[PDB]
Amino acid sequence: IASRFFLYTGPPHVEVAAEVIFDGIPGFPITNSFVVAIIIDIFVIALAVAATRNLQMVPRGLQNVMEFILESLYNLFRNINAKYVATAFPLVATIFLFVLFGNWFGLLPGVGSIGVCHPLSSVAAAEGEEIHDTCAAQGKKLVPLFRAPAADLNFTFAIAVISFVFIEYWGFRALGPGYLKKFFNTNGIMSFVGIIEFISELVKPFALAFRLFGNIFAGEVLLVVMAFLVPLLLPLPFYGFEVFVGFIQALIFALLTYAFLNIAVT
Amino acid sequence: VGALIISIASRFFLYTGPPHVEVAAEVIFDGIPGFPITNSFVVAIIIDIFVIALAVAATRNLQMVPRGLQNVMEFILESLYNLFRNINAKYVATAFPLVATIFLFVLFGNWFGLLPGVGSIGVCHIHDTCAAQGKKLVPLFRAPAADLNFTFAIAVISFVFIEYWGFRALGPGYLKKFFNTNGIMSFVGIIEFISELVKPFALAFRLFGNIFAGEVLLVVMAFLVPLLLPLPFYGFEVFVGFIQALIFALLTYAFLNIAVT
Amino acid sequence: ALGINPTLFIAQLINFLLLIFILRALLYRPVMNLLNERTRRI
Amino acid sequence: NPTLFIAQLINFLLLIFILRALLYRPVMNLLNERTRRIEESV
Amino acid sequence: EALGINPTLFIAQLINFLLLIFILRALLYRPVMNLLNERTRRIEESV
Amino acid sequence: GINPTLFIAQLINFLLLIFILRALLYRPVMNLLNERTRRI
Amino acid sequence: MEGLNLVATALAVGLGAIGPGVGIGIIVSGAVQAIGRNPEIENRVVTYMFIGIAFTEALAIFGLVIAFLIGF
Amino acid sequence: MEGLNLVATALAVGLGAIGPGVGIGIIVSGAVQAIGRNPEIENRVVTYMFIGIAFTEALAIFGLVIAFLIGF
Amino acid sequence: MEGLNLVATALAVGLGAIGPGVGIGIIVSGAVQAIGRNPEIENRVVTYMFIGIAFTEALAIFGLVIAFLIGF
Amino acid sequence: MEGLNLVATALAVGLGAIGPGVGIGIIVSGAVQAIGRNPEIENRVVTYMFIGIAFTEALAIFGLVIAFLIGFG
Amino acid sequence: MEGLNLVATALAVGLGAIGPGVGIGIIVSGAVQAIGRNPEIENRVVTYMFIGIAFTEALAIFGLVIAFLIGFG
Amino acid sequence: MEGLNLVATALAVGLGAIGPGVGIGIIVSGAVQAIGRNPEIENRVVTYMFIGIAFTEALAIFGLVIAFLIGFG
Amino acid sequence: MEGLNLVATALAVGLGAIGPGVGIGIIVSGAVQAIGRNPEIENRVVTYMFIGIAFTEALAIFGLVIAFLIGFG
Amino acid sequence: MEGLNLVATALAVGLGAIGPGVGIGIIVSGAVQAIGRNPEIENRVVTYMFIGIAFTEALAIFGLVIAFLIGFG
Amino acid sequence: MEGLNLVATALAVGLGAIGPGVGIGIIVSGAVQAIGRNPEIENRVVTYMFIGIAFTEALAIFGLVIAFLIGF
Amino acid sequence: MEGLNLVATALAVGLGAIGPGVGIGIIVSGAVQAIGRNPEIENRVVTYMFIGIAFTEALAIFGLVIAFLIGFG
Repeated sequence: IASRFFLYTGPPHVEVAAEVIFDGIPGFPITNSFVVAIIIDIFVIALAVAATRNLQMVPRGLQNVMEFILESLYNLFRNINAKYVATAFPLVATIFLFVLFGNWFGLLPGVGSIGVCHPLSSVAAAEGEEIHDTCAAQGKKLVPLFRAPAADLNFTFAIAVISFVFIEYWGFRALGPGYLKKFFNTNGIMSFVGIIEFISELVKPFALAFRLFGNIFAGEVLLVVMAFLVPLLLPLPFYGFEVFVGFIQALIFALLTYAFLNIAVT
Repeated sequence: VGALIISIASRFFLYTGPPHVEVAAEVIFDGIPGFPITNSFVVAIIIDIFVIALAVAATRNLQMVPRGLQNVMEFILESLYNLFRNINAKYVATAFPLVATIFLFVLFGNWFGLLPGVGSIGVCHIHDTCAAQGKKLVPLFRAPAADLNFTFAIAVISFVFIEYWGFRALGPGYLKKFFNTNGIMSFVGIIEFISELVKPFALAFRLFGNIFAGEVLLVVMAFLVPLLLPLPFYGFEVFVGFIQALIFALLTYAFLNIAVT
Repeated sequence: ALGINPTLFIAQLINFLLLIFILRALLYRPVMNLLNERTRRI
Repeated sequence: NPTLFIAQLINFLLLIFILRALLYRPVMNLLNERTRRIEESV
Repeated sequence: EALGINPTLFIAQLINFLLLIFILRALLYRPVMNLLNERTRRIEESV
Repeated sequence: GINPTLFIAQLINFLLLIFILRALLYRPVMNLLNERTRRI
Repeated sequence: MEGLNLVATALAVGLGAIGPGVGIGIIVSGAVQAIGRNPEIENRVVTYMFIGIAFTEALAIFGLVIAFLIGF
Repeated sequence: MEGLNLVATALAVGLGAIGPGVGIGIIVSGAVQAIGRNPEIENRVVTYMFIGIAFTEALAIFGLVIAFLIGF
Repeated sequence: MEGLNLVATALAVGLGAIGPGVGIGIIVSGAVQAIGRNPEIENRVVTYMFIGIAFTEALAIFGLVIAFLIGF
Repeated sequence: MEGLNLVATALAVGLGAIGPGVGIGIIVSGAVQAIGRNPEIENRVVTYMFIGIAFTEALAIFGLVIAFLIGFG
Repeated sequence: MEGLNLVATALAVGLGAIGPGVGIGIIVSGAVQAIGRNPEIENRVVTYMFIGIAFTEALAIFGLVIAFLIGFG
Repeated sequence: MEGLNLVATALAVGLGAIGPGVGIGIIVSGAVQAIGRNPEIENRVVTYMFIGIAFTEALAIFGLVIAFLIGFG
Repeated sequence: MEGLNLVATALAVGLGAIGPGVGIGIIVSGAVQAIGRNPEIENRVVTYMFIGIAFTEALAIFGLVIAFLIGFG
Repeated sequence: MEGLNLVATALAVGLGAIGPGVGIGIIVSGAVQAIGRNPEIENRVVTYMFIGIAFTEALAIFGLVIAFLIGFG
Repeated sequence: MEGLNLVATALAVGLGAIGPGVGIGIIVSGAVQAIGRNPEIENRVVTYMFIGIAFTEALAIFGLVIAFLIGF
Repeated sequence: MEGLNLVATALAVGLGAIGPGVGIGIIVSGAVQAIGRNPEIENRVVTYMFIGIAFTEALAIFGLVIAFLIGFG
């Protein structure tokens, strides 16, 4: 147990970079985040059609788990506000299901190991290995074809802005001219606190996007660093923490979206 | 007395000069071929003489009903005995003389530091008196607890006392504690051991630093305004001297109690 | 640094909208109807 | 990566084994309880 | 003689000590004597 | 202030103090306290 | 001397994490307590708790934003 | 040097985040607990909590204004 | 250097936000909890709370005016 | 001087651990005490504790990400 | 390097204001809670609250005046 | 100018001990206080206490990872 | 540096006035809350509070004395 | 720089005493309060207290190890 | 780098005042609260209260002693 | 440059004192409150509180001995 943490075969360094533009031979260039986002959308749609093509009483199998999770989500959102528990359910459900599998994809082997490129080799007496990668030729960087979709500041930014637009539209849906009455109403000191409220409302989607992107990117970076430190028998607790926190943040995004919706409508 | 005190600006007429009192060690009082007499050892002898005099005066008649000085002497011993009985039951008799002495001696040492002239009266080896001559000025009547040697001595004697009376009370068990537990008292035991090792260090340092800070505070407040400014500080320090004395006594008794139990 | 690509940003927004529509059309409406049937006719 | 991929695969396999040993009986039991409740409701 | 005397410091220390004694007599004199008298009375009555 | 002879002498003086007051400030006072408690 | 902008960004983000983090912790602890001894007021208490968390996060995001402006 | 202004702005914003953040956190926790203990006084306690929140955030607003003045 | 003044005023404003911010937070939390406990003494407790608020804000104004003298 | 980047990374990560470290502890202590007092209300209490932990941990992640960008930018 | 005087004045005033502010806050919170618990003792409560407030303000005044001495001659 | 790497490693370790240390202390104090008043809720409270302990330890691991990264470059 | 003396005096003042202020605030708040119930203990609780306030002022005046010594050699 | 290696160990040990010190203090305070409330749960109380103490001491051990590594090289 | 010893003394005394000061404050507040709740337990409480008071002051005195050694 | 050892010793001692002081303060406060509530469990209360204060003082002593090794050697 305490004699099998060999470091002779491991990554040479800890590669850290932002979203890397993929080759993009045709027009409208794509990146490594868009392809994985599309493949996760495909997986989600496949699971949806599998749970949909066979719908009946006494659910069992994939359909049972899907219905259980969906009813748990309805119960969780109903605990906040039952007025819009169904009118806004598809958005939060889709965002949650996409983010959960996006965070899960980062744990798949090959993420950061497969490169598209647009023992003795390891350094001795050092805790980190120095085995050169396959793409080390041409002075390349071994661009990761598979990357966590939420580890990119574009998918998170897009879901944040779509959530903000949905929340603002649903609030303006039934509120009359009441938004302005809550922002700088010029009634004593309520105007100043309304100004802070407006600023916070404006900065909420940016905060959400940055939080999710940073969380997932930091998870991937810490996994890479732990792999560099010791190839195996080190990162089991950290992998478990990452797999927990990915789904946790995925549910958090939807819950915060619903909470902001309720706090805007009320 | 009105709050519109005018004498607050006496520093122009009465300038004490910089706080030359910054010595962290002993200065010889009298030139003797043998061991030197420190400014702290002389006051220690004076305090021993004072304690002997008060004891003999309060026990010369041994009057049944205590009156005058007899009641004053009896009250402090009664309070200490009640406190120690509250802490421990059967070890009051065993340690009462040592803890009472270590209380009274350092209490009188702390109180002597606030005596006027302690920082002013001295022997030649703004400009004081000696600096006018070629010989430098060293102070007179330096507090005993201000000397690190005396505090270290009382700390080490307290450590010897507690170790001896823990060993005698608990047999071989106290000598090696319970290191062989290996389940809990294997990492806690060494931590308690180093705590015991530093216990005399902390005990001596408490008194030494407190008294040093007291004297330097008195000198500093004299430097800033030598009139009505150091009165609250003087009151605070005469209070804190007795407080530190009682703290040392109660603390060593409690350490003995935790050692035996 | 940030890697903020406006083209990729609009592409991600369109993909998210399409995913939301697909999810609303499949396994959301149907699962909701199934749950309502299992709850309103239990 | 010739070496990082192997470490990632080993870590993923160990995590999957741990989840199956620990975090697989509870989800299955919850699903079975939900199915039994649904069957009772019918 | 070999006496080291600081004129301002000595006078200031004497003044401060005298004022401290005055404030102690004004405040911390009634309770200390009162507790002494209470102890004396309790012991004397215990005969 | 790390002179061995001086703090050794201080230790000697403190031990002499405790052993000289045991017989004059403690023994008479302890005997009086014991008798007074025994008197009630 | 190297770029002090890195140290500035580090200090800004670090203190923005230091303060609002404890603010959110205290807010959430109090909200959970008030829910525990009184579930009937959960809607209003969660609304006010979310307002407070937004204000704390508003301060934290202000710190992050000025840190980013310093960085670029 | 060159980055002294950036360090100053970052430090000011960070401290103005750490102080008022904990302040508003404690304010919201206390207000939520009081509301849970007494729904009837909710209007008054909410008004006073908002006043305290404004003052606490007024401090942070002063900090941010000073940082922007140094930056500008 | 030629920028130490900016660092000074920034630190002064930041700590003036640090201290009185937490002071205000604790004051308002305690006052609101007491008001929820007993609404009848609301006037007196509000008066005392405002006095404490002014004292903390007096400290904050001292710090801010020191920064103003340094900055200006 | 020369190696200020490492100092910045360390300071950012350290304070990011400092703040949310206390926040998460306070949240967990409060949630556990509330659950112990009222075991039946944990159904929403646990979720609220988790969503509160989210906001705290977000700041630590911000610090860690900023430190990573500094050390690798 | 001559700005060290301004740096010192600012550090002195800020770190001498941060402590007394928290102290006054806790003092007033406790005093208000006690007044709510028992309005009849408000006289002595306010007296002791003012004593503590003065002590904190005494510390703050010391910090401010010595910062003034640093700033001036 | 050159030994700043050790300073950064030390600062990272120290503050990543500062935060999670207080977090774990508060978590354990709250957990034991709750467990004192409700013996049978131990199974429920232990899970949440361990989750919070791990999250604080997650922050500590962040700090240690950064310290090791700057410790070895 | 030539101006380190002023910064040192400021730090010895400001850093020395933080903990004592919070301790004074906590002491006074606790004493007031305690005197809220059973006010007859006022004498003893005030005595103990004054012992505590003396210790806090002891630390604060240690800081002040060190600052004054540094500012004037 | 000639120095900066003593300063690193100093900061590391200081902050590793800052964090775990308060953590252990709060742990012990909660434990004694729970023991006073519930005497006969002492075994579980002590067990959980020691687990929390070990988890807190992990950070102090890390800090001491880092300080020793810096000192030895 | 003259004056470094003065800054060292300042930092040591400042932190030694910060820590044990709050420790003493907490100890005294807890002691007076317990005494107010149960006056009879004072005779057994004050001993341990002073034990803790001495234990807290140990670190502050350590700081002061180290500061003096640095200055001398 | 040359006085960095003195600053290292001072920072080590101060930081190692700042934390454990508050830790033992909260320890003693909790122990006193528990003693006031229940004097019968006092023996176990005192033993556990002394174990905890020994732990915290061991942390402070680690800081002090590190500072001593920094100053001398």
